[PDB]
Amino acid sequence: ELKPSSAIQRGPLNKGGWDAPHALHNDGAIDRYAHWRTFYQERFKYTRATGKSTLIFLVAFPALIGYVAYQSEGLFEFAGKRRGESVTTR
Amino acid sequence: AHVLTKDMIQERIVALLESFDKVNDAKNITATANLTSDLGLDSLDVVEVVMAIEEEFGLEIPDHDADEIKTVQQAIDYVSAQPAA
Amino acid sequence: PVPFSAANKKLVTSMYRQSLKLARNWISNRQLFRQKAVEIRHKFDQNAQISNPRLLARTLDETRAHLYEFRHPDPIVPPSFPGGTKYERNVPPRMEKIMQHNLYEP
Amino acid sequence: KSALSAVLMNRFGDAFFVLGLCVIAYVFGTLNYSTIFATAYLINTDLLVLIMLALFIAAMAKSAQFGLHNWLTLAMEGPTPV
Amino acid sequence: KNPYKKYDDQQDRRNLEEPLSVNDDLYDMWSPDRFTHFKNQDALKYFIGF
Amino acid sequence: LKDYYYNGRRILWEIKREGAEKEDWVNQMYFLYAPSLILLLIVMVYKS
Ligand SMILES: CCCCCCCCCCCCCCCCCC(=O)OC[C@H](COP(=O)(O)OCCN)OC(=O)CCCCCCCCCCCCCCCCC
Repeated sequence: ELKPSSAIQRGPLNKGGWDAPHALHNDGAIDRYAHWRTFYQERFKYTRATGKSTLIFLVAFPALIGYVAYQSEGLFEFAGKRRGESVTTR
Repeated sequence: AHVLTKDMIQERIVALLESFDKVNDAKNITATANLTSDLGLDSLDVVEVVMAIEEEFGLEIPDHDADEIKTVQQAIDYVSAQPAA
Repeated sequence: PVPFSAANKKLVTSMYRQSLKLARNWISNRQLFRQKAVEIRHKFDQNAQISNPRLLARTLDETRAHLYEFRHPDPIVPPSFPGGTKYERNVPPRMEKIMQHNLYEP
Repeated sequence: KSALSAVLMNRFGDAFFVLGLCVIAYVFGTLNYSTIFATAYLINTDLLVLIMLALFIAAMAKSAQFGLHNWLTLAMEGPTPV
Repeated sequence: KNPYKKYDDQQDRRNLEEPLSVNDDLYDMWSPDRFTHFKNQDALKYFIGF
Repeated sequence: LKDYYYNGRRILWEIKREGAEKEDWVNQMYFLYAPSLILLLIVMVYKS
């Protein structure tokens, strides 16, 4: 007994314009491939290879470049130099 | 430049087969001659003449297209199919 | 693996085309090459009368391995062909009218 | 693919020349040949080894010594007068 | 792949609807050159030997 | 009228082919955007 009112007269929605003809034959294999590649993260799972790359690029490489960066803060000036002059501060 | 014709391919292949020893005769040679039956060639002498014909026209043949040219007319049409001379 | 037949014929013809072409790019001289090719031919003439399948397949894959040992770094290709250097220099563009995508400007 | 190989070898050398050029402009404070050569004998040797090492890896890349030497003979896909 | 079989694109060596592999762009025509005359471990030995 | 002009220009005044034409944007990009950008160049060069 509750229906939206009679004075609506709602019509269809177009997007309008010119039917651009198909400039591309889509490949089913290429489209399935690319849809698998962009949405890879919803099927990603941890394995030993994932653990190896996640260890080395997220943990080991920041720690190595970290140690190298904190050791070498005020070591080197080369600004005006001479023979027999050490360039390391330490 | 230098563009071949059909009769050029004809007198190249005929003179080629006239050079060859294991033919039957130099006189029974035609455009429609079977290499296997009419010329008296083995299973393996037709291969040596396909090697010589592909060296002679300067062109390369895959194994699927070499066995198909059984008669001489098929060889002339097939060699005339390619753009390279 | 099988005696006189069309498929065994196709295999042995393919292997002979190979062994000729393979010997072709090792050897620079004409004279030594055509000697060698006559020898190669004599190796194929001494065979091709073998009755059993056992020794036939034995010599078959043995000369296939002997064919694999004498492989060459660059095969002589004609240049207009897919190993060559003239391959795909000016491939002619296929004749296409222009597809249009915009109602308003080209 | 051959032009790709040639440019990426040369760009390996380009990166080591950018390293060497940063050290040039750091140590001497200039890039001019006349000022660098006038004060080259005074500068420390370890800096000098570092600079000429980087500039030699650049030169070794373009002048086709053994470390990356393929791209010359992989540049025969370009024509004869090139 | 052999070059003499007729493909849709001769340059790609690939038919129109052919399934593309796990990690395709290493098995592309635009991939590395991928020599075939020496085994790679052997060639490692010959290079370091010279 | 806009639809009847451009649809007929795509399928086929209609039946001509000339060169002289002004797209809607070229009035205020060549005559206002470009000279104000040249004016930005000139004031940067002499302000230096
Ligand atoms: C005094 C000390 C002397 C030291 C001497 C020893 C130096 C050895 C180091 C050599 C490094 C060479 C530079 C590496 C980048 C070169 C990139 C390149 O050239 O790629 C080529 C490749 C196409 O080549 P290809 O397909 O094989 O053949 C085409 C011919 N038809 O093009 C492509 O396929 C593009 C896609 C691949 C691009 C490469 C992606 C990975 C890049 C890794 C760079 C590593 C840099 C650090 C190297 C550390 C070496 C220790």
